[PDB]
Amino acid sequence: THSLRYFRLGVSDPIHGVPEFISVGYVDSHPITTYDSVTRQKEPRAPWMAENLAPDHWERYTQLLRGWQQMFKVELKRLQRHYNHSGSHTYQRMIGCELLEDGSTTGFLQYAYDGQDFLIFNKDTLSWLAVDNVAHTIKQAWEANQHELLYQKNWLEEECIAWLKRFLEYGKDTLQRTEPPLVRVNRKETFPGVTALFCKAHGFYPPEIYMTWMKNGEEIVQEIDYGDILPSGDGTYQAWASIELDPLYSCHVEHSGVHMVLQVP
Amino acid sequence: IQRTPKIQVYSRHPAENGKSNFLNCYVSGFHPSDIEVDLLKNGERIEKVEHSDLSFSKDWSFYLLYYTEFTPTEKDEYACRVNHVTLSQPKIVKWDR
Ligand SMILES: [Cl-]
Repeated sequence: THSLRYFRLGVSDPIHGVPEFISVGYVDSHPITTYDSVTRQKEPRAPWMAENLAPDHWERYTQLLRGWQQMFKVELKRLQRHYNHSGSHTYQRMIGCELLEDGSTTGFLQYAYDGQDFLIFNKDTLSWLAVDNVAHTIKQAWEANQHELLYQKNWLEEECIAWLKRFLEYGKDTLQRTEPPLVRVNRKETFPGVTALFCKAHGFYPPEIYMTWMKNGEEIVQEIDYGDILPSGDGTYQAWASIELDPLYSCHVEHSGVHMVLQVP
Repeated sequence: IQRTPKIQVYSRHPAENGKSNFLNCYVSGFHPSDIEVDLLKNGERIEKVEHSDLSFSKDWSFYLLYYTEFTPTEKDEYACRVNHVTLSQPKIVKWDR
C-alpha cells in the first residue's frame, strides 16, 4: 500500500533554524531527495537513488526547484500582506499519491499557512477549496490558468504513480515488507512497590504493527498503556505495550500476516 | 496555532552495559519548525550529535530524530533537553532503563 510524497517549506525571518526554503521527497517512510535555499541543488538521500538515476534528472529538477524557490518566496510575502502579518511565518505545500494493494490509486495536493489548511486541490473537479477570503482571491487567480490545473491533475493521475513504480523497482527494502519483530517480555517496577509487565517488540519492517496485553484471554484496553511505533535509525522500528500487575497474563502481536502470543511465567 | 512537542528518549537496540548502542531523542508534533535539541550525559552536553531529515506529518506538524553512539555504563545518567517557542523553560527528559 506504498506512497510517494514531496513537500515544500518556506519561513520568513529564521534567526537560527533557517533556511527559508526546503524540499524533501519520500517513498513511504524513506527520504529519497533533498533541496534547500543554501545548497541550491537537488540531491539523493538514498543509495539506490544515486545509482539508477542519470545526471540529467538531477540537473533538470535542480533548475525547476530554483524557480519554485522564488515562487514560494513571492507567494508567502503576498500572504502576510493580505493579512496584517509581520515577523516570521510558515508556508507549506504537499503533493504525492498512493498505490493501494487492490490496484486503485489516490493522489493529493494541499497548502498551509502557519500550519493551518489554506488551499486543498480536488483533481476530479479541477477546483480549489479555499479556507478564507485571502485563499479565495489566490484560488481565483489559479483557476484562470487551466493548463496548470491540468498539469497538476495529470502529474498525480499519471506521472506520479509511474515514478513511484520506478522507485519501487529500486527497492530491496522498500518492496521488501518482511522484517519480523523480535518480541520479549520483561517485568519493570513502574511505581514502588508496583510491578508492570512490559512487552517490547523491535527490529521489524514495515512500521505497521499491532500489540496488546490480555488478562485470562480478555483484552482490557483501560488497564493497558500503549507505546508509539518509533524509528530506530537502522531502518527498522520498535514499539511496546504495558500492563499493571495486581497482587494469567499473555502478550499478543500481529505483523505482515505473522501472529504471535507470548506468555509470562 | 502553536503546538508543544512530544519528547521521547530511548535506545536503538535493547540496553546492555559495556556494548555499543545509540541514544535516540524523537521530537514530534510541534509548530513552528524552530526547535533546539541537545543530548545529555551526567548533566554535561554531548558534543557530537547527528540528526534526521526534518519531515512534516499531514497535520503540518514536524518531527525529527536526534541520535548519538554511546556505550551504556552502569552509573551513567542520560537525558534529553528540548526548547521550543511554546516552552518558557527547556524540558529535560531522562532516559529510562
Ligand atoms: Cl507547480
